[PDB]
Amino acid sequence: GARSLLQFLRLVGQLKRVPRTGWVYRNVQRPESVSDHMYRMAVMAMVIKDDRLNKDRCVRLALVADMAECIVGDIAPADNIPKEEKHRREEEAMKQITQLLPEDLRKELYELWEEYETQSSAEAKFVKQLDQCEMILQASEYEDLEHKPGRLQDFYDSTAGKFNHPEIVQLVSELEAERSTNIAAAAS
Amino acid sequence: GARSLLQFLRLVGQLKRVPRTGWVYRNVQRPESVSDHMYRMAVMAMVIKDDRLNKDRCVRLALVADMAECIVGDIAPADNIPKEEKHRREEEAMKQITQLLPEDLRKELYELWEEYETQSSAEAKFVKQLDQCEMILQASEYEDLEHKPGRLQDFYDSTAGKFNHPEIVQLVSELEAERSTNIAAAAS
Ligand SMILES: [Mg+2]
Ligand SMILES: [Mg+2]
Ligand SMILES: [Mg+2]
Ligand SMILES: [Mg+2]
Ligand SMILES: [Mg+2]
Ligand SMILES: [Mg+2]
Ligand SMILES: [Mg+2]
Ligand SMILES: [Mg+2]
Ligand SMILES: [Mg+2]
Ligand SMILES: [Mg+2]
Repeated sequence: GARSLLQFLRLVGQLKRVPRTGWVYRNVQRPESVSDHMYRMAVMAMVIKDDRLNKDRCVRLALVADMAECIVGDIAPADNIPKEEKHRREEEAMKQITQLLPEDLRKELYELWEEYETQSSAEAKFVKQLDQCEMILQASEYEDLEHKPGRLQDFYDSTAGKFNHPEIVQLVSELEAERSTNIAAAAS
Repeated sequence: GARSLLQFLRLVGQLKRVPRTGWVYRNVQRPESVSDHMYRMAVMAMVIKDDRLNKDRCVRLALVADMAECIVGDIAPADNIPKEEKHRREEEAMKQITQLLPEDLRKELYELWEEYETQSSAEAKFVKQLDQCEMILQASEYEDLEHKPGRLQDFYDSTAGKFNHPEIVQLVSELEAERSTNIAAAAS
């Protein structure tokens, strides 16, 4: 609403200054931001084929997935925040965020978030897998940068059984194969 | 193409580690990444109304706009790279990047880039304004964080006359008004 839109964009801009917590807790130097994370998710929504999904909706879901974190921060499992409490803080943040927009936009964005957070669609479940896959890609990238192959194994373990999209699964298996030989190599 | 898609995503992931040069050259501490920049552009494509534009195309344009920088880096005017040379390096990078994708995706992304870089559509000119507006928003955000109002005036000056979209113009004028009084305030 001019002033309001500006305020909205300043809130979203805070995502640039939310470091992704899972890396912080592992002492990764200069960790990616939450917006870095969503950026690569959105691109993945563009380039990972699934001709059953509204891709346009997938992209938007990716750009809204973690948007609430501009206010709540990036909660990691090590924060031990109960599921219900995380949901509450997130809902409260999206309502602040989206009500700076006019009704049509407020509605569209709030429901975008609602769909991803509820995982109430095929698109949403796809984008969820993008999130997880982007995360383990990023873990291998930090292992490489650190020259400590295998150091971030806990991220890979955390995603056991969470991948069911055919295209994402072979991407993940390619990654893991490459990484496993990088690990066996460095052991000699 | 499994291995290729992975390679594509690793290239795009490099955008996380390209600091935006205009801030580096002004000694901004912990400057945003190029993907941070595109992230907020894409959101702006979603929330700044223009019911003459394919918004879906605008979002994608925003996500591809600076993608070539994962290879060429983020060139600033202070680098003094001739227009033609910048174009060449960019084209060469997109061709590397997009040919890791299958034909339909290679084509779609290459032409997305081609459209923004050529500014050959209304959508492209809109997204260009998003880029510039996002940039000056970010300059005010760094001025605030630094408690040095006005320090990044050169960014504002650099955008004189570049805004013609009605919604973006009042956003920009709101910003500048707010900033100008922040500046007059601090002077007392
Ligand atoms: Mg998250
Ligand atoms: Mg999170
Ligand atoms: Mg997050
Ligand atoms: Mg979280
Ligand atoms: Mg998370
Ligand atoms: Mg640029
Ligand atoms: Mg640039
Ligand atoms: Mg750039
Ligand atoms: Mg540039
Ligand atoms: Mg630039």
